[PDB]
Amino acid sequence: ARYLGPKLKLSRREGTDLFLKSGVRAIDTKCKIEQAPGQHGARKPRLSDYGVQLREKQKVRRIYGVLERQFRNYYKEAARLKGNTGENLLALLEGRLDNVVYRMGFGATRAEARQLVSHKAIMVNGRVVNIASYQVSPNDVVSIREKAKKQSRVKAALELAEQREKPTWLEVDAGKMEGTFKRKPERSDLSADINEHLIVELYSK
Amino acid sequence: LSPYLQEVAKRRTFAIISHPDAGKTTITEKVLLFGQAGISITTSVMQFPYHDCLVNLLDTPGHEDFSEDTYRTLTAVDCCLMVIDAAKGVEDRTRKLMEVTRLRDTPILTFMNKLDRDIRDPMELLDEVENELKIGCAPITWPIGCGKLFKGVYHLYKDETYLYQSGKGHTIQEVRIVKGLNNPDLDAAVGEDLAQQLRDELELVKGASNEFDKELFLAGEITPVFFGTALGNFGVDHMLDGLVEWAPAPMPRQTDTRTVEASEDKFTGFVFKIQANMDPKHRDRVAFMRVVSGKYEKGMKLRQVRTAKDVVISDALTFMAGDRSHVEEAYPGDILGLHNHGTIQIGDTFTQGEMMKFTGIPNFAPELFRRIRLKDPLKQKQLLKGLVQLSEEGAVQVFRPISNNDLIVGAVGVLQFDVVVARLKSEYNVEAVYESVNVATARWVECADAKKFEEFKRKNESQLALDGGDNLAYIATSMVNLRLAQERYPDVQFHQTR
Amino acid sequence: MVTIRLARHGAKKRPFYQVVVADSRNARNGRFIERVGFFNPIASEKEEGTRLDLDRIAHWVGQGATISDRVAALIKEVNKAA
Amino acid sequence: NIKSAKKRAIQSEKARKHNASRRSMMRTFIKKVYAAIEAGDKAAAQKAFNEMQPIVDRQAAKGLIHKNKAARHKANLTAQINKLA
RNA sequence: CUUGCUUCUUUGCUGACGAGUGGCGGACGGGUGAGUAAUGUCUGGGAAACUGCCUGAUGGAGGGGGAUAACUACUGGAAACGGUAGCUAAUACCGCAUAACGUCGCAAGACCAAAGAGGGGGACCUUCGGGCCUCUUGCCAUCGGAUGUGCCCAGAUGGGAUUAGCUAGUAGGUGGGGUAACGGCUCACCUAGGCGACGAUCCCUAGCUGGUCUGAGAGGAUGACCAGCCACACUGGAACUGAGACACGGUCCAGACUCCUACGGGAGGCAGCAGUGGGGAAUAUUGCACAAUGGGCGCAAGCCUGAUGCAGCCAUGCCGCGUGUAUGAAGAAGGCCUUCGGGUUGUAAAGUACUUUCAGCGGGGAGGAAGGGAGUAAAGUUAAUACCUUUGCUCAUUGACGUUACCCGCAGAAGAAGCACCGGCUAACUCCGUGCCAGCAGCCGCGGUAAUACGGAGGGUGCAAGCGUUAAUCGGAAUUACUGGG
Ligand SMILES: Nc1nc2c(ncn2[C@@H]2O[C@H](COP(=O)(O)OP(=O)(O)CP(=O)(O)O)[C@@H](O)[C@H]2O)c(=O)[nH]1
Repeated sequence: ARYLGPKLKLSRREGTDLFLKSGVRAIDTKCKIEQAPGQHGARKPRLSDYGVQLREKQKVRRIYGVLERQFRNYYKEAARLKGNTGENLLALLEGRLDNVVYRMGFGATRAEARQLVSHKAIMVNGRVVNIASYQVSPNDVVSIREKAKKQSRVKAALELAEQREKPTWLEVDAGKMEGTFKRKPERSDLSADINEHLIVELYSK
Repeated sequence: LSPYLQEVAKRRTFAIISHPDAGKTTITEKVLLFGQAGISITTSVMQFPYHDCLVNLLDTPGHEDFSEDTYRTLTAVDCCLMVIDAAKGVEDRTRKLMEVTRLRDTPILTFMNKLDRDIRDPMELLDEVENELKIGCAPITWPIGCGKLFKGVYHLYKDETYLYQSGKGHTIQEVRIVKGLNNPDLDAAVGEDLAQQLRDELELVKGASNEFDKELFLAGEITPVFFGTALGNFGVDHMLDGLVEWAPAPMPRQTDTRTVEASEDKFTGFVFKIQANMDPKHRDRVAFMRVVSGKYEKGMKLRQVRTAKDVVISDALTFMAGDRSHVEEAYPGDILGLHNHGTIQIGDTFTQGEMMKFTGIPNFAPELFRRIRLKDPLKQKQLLKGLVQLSEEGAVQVFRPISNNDLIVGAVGVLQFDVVVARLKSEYNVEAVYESVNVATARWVECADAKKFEEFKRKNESQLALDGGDNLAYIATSMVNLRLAQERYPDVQFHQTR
Repeated sequence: MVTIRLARHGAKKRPFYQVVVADSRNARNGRFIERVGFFNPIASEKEEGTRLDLDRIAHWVGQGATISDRVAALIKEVNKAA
Repeated sequence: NIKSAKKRAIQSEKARKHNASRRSMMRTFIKKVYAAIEAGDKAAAQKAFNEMQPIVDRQAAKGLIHKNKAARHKANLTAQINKLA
């Protein structure tokens, strides 16, 4: 299910920083970004409409770590909701439990947050959840159980949380590692760069 | 004085081993008369509707290429019936059967057959037995003269003189009884000089032999003989009293811990053969069992020890006069037949929680004959199933090379006409006429442990072949390749599986 | 003969009984006249464990429906003074 | 078929004479009244109707006749015997 | 003889019960769509109806008789399977008295039924079998209610005109018989009508529907699994019991097939659950138990249930997780390309620091379970503190799944990643070996010696325990156009 491979080659393949190598260290410049996705990355592609749609889809997916069948299920769930599909799809992507653990700073990267969810450490509302695809309901409280609390891996990776934007729709305690979930995020708050319109155009045909 | 052990004592075992062309089938068909119930490719079990006791039989093919079955079914049978012909004499067959039977010290009653044909002098035959077997004997009777003149039986320890009538092979008839030994009317009815020669030979028996024993009969040091023919319906009629009076209770058998007696529980019915069954609608493969320890229950749940599983088996077929009878329970000391589908191999032990094994499986190494080439190549699935169905047996093991053609038939014997005749059944329709292709020596079975056989597969992946039961030994071509396999060092706990 | 009985719906290892009025010659999941209430045996303490409309049940008692043992136990569970 | 519940076969054999024999004698009495319809004697028709009425009402009571067949017999046969009389 | 520690012949006397008669169930549950183009199904109505078991109301439950199985004795047959001579019981069978709003008749009038068992006991009477007193249960007749079933009408439910006239009990009427009942349902007589271009008769195909897939919608195919109806149980036909079958595990006959035999004669129908053969490209285990529901019988305790609740196999389909994470340039080794400067594989790997999801093992541990049994306090009933119904209350308890779900602990990143594609459609590049040979391909198509198209290597892309191919339906196809063409 998981990719577990060259997580920084994907950032060169899409060109933008996918935050798969976020880590303790800052922006690396150790892989020759934007100019070498692979062996023949010096070529300039024709880059058509289906091309930019597929690149946008794979970009958003390798940001969020969702497979294709699962993301198609998220699109089918976002299609039946109210409002517009593009906001609802990104709200369902943000409603994943491992994404909430990543936004809290409980882990440097997203794979570390998914591993922390998977290893019986992340507990919401007093009930431990192992599946990273847990749809986080509004007005919940997420924390770490006492038998898995602060074995240093949450600790230094929390310092990365002092360098992030620290968004509005969730609050962390940072004294006992007890987060608090709140209302759903607005479209004009999450990362300001990704395009939902190409994903809607790809999954509409 | 419970009747349970009193009818355990009424259960006796006599399988029947002999020469080729000796008369197994005739004497079994005529013992079926005595209880009111190529050559030799079958095994038959007869429980009996007998009056006094209930003494089981178990037939086996007697040859050198055959009788691979009897190495593990003489372990089931406490006693031993030898049948030796006078024209055959003491041959390498009897030496092989005595090398089998001396390992467990079985009580042996011998029976000289073929009294209608020519038989040599009795003292010469007994001296040949006592010389080429190095085991003495105690004769009781001797019939009349030579050739076709054998028309009587003269007991010594019973003092009974019976006469013979010819042509009684179809119906059971009774001949009148003469009690006296020095009766001149017997000399007039039989012949004076022949009876005087018989009395002189009985005096030579009394002056040149020993008497019967009971504690030495258990080990089998002095084996008694019995005479008479299998066709005249006369000589085997006296066998039943000896079968009742001489054979003891069935002995305990050795396990890894100790011997399990016939008064205990936790049924020790392990499977001996997986014999080539005839298939009307189902297979069942066979289940011959050692149920000597423990009285049957209709709703008993057996325990597979080697896989450690609780298996509910309520249906058990009994071999009443050869026909597979209805669902019946009995008294311990019998041999069953169950309904298995490719689950139980040879020698799979059974208890009710005693997780130990026996010391059996006397099976040997095969000699790989030629091939399967699939003549009339349509519908290959009958041999891809039905001979792999026969691959679980000790005689037949079908081997599969990787290239999906040229499947190897593995026989321990030489005569593979058994499988060729067995290819003419309801689910068997391929001929496969044989030729000469050389495969040298038995595919010595060995499978390595983990983290070691992966590179063994990856180095010579074109030099493997699937086996009966999903095994991969090396490949059988020569002794030099087996030396390279020994040089390859497959360090593993060794399992023979043969 | 009409009767009020359970129907055993649900998933594997997840029972969910349907108390329902049906003829005795019908199947368990078969034909029924009308459904009334439900029962969930795995409905340990939460917002809802058992609904049971006693008006239609009393109407079928007035017609002659034979009450089974589990339905009578649910009647003794939905008590008039408790 | 080999079945423990084969008793309902031969018991129905035990029925198929006796009950039917009653049906037999019943219909003969009915046919007797038709003889009176072919006779023209209204007194003999009334006597035959009074003879057949209690046995056909008894066979309507014993489950053989379903109490509307015998009522139809009484109806149309009474109509015939008072149309003749 | 340890005169009580056991053996022994009689004894239904108790708990219970093989076989037999009888009552109920077997017409439900389970399986298949062979036949059927309307005698089937769906939608909407209707009267000329039935209805055991469920339940309401009103009365009776009074009085008698004769057989039979089982059994006794003999006998034919190996068995299967009976015969002869006798005996008996019932809630089995059949009469007799009576009977009403029941049946017939305009009325007068006539006719129709049964069966008793089990628990406990005060007085009286006991030939001491018991009558009697009470409770529970069962039976008969009628009127109802519900359920289910029988019957009729309208509409709707494929193709073919290379299917154009069909029908003679046919269409209608009168009268007789028959069904719980109208009804040519069935017979006697009379007329020539009835259907049909709005597709009558004939051929092929097809179970029908709620629904499923696709499609914005209209439509097209399908209806296998869930559920309702219909038809069927080797094929055809026919009847009996029973309220309900013109009958899967009931009967007979005609035909085919299999098996036993002592050869005189019999037994059988897996389109039930498992399982076997043949066919196919294709589909499983000759498993556990009534622990829960439901069905059958019993007042109850108890018995059966291959329906069901499950267990085993198959990536067959869906869903979720893991096969590590952070750091880590000498930008190591090997492979590939090159202009031989170097680049790619590549933060990938090695090293270091942590973690153990899921599997392995060892320990705790719910819920699916309501009940039922013994007993106590007792409200009703009655003469009764006795029997029986019901409610609290005390105790031993009822699990195949099941070494359960779930939780805790131990060892070690430790056991767990493949498949297609890379000329355009359509997401992604080079080198080498042949050279219209070998080969790929869904269409246009490449390969004729410098192939982004064959094979191999490197690399990338896409999907993920699945990936490609093949097969069917729909969309794109406004290329079946009523929406929406000429
Ligand atoms: N006249 C006569 N012939 C006999 C007698 N016993 C055996 N035979 C003959 O010897 C031969 C043996 O036949 P068979 O019974 O098949 O031998 P077998 O012992 O079964 C063979 P195997 O040991 O392999 O099982 C036959 O030809 C048979 O007629 C006997 O007592 N009398």
